[PDB]
Amino acid sequence: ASVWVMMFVMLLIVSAIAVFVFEYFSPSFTIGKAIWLLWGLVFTTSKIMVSVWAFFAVIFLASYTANLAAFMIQRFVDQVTGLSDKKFQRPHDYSPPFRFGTVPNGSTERNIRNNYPYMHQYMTKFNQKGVEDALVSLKTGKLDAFIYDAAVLNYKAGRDEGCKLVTIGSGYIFATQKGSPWKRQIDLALLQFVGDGEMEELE
Amino acid sequence: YTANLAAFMIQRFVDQVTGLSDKKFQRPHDYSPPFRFGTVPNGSTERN
Amino acid sequence: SFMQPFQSTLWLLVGLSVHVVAVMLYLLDRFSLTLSSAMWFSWRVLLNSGIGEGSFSARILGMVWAGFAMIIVASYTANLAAFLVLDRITGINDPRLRNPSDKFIYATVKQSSVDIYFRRQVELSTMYRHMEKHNYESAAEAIQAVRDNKLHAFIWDSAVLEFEASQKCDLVTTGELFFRSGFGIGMRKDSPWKQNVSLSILKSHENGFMEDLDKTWVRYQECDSRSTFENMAGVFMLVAGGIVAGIFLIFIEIAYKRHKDAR
Amino acid sequence: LTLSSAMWFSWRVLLNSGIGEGSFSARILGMVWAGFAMIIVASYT
Amino acid sequence: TLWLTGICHNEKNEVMSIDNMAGVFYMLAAAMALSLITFIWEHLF
Repeated sequence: ASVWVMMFVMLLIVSAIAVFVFEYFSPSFTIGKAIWLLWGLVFTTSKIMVSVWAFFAVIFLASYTANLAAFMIQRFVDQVTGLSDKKFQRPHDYSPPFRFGTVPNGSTERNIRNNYPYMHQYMTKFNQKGVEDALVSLKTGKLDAFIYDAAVLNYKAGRDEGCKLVTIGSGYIFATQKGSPWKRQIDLALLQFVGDGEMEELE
Repeated sequence: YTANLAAFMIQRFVDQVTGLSDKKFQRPHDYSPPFRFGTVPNGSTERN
Repeated sequence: SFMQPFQSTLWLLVGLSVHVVAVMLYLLDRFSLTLSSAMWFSWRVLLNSGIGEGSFSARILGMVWAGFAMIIVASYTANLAAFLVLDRITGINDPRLRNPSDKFIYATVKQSSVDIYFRRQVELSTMYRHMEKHNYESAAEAIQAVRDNKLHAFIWDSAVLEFEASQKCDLVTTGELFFRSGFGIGMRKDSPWKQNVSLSILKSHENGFMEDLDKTWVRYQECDSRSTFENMAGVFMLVAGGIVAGIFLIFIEIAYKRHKDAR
Repeated sequence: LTLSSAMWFSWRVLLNSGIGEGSFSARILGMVWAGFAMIIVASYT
Repeated sequence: TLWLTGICHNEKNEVMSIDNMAGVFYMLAAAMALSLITFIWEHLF
């Protein structure tokens, strides 16, 4: 942005200097030759001095080779944001229509029945029986992505072969016996384990 | 060969002393400046 | 970024080599152009403004020097790529926290649940002489301690720190979620309304009222990612001063040499 | 200049055998193409 | 794991960081010698 204007200013300065230097070769056209030589050297006394500026132009070429090496190496992108997409909500309003299934009688199915029964009218065309069904339909492209308890997707996402199979976002999780005296014992025990991090050891 | 010379001079690590095989230890005053090595007294390596 | 990092003695060697090119291209003319020609041929080829043409063995040597010039351009552009593209506190597992130093002092606010999570575990034993001897009364004091560069890192709740990192350019939330608990409500044991409140909590998770507070208070703000330079500005200053000095010597030298020629 | 000239000027500038000289707006566009050629060389290297 | 590791365990190929390789110091010793090949051949035939 601002480097461009600096280039315009410096070319106007060097062009005016070239005008006066042609005025004192008078003891062949700055309208002509000098401009196109500036173009050629960005990409006879003062001509060695302008070849110095050509060497500077080569230095600016090298600096933005390093800069464009910093841009296109240091892109990672994704496609699906989540339920906010009309990919799920209007799958037949995008060709080809979208391909998402679930294991039947699940918790997330109850959640989407609470959310969108029309989404279930799409999903029941694609429902499964196992998790290896999801593994095949991702590795064969039969189903697009998956909505489940996303923890299982976090286990078996890294367990994929090559791991081009991208789940929902970078961990963006959607859907965010009575009278037993065991409950206090279990919950204080879980406070002890989380306070000790042995669940992290199982992790 | 810009890519090649980028592969050479980036992918040097070097060292100086090999060990007791050097005459740095064995002839320290035969190299200027003379060499500077000490130990904790009455040790095992001193016995060695 | 900087000025020239390339060992200025080497730049002097470059200038002396250009003068050696000038000496070689003028002394070998006489074997079959000795006043001002081969100076501009040296500034034509060594600046690479013209690589091409303009006896035999002198020009063999000259194109060997042009080979040197191309290799030097290749090496310096390789260094420009290298020294711009080539080469912290991660958590409790650091030796900065396993062996806590006095160059790395850290703190919290006293009478907090965070200090409870410190005082529960055993392996934080060396930490308590920093995390209990240096503490604060508000987390904003720790924010200012980052801003005044008092203490290097701080350990707090995740959400506020991610928010304040999305606010200003002093903060990065590093490390995992340490002590992964939930955020609950202070309720007495004989309070009968644990029931329907927790049912409303289930409704908040299931119907996305948690996600509603994610929209209405959490997810608003970000910062940049560092994406017309200091090297460029140094080039502007150096080239501007050089052009001014060169032009104001052009008048002197051309005036004296025109009056040499008037003789 | 309409028979075999600008072919060899295209193979002079686009091969960068000669970047220099050889109405106005056509040559403005030509040096814009030379800028493209330099950017493409920079990107491929 | 409790006691050993400092920073040398995380050594990261401490190369040079400008350079002063030999190179041209060989090559110059050729080049002037090339003139010593040629300019003794004064064609007095």
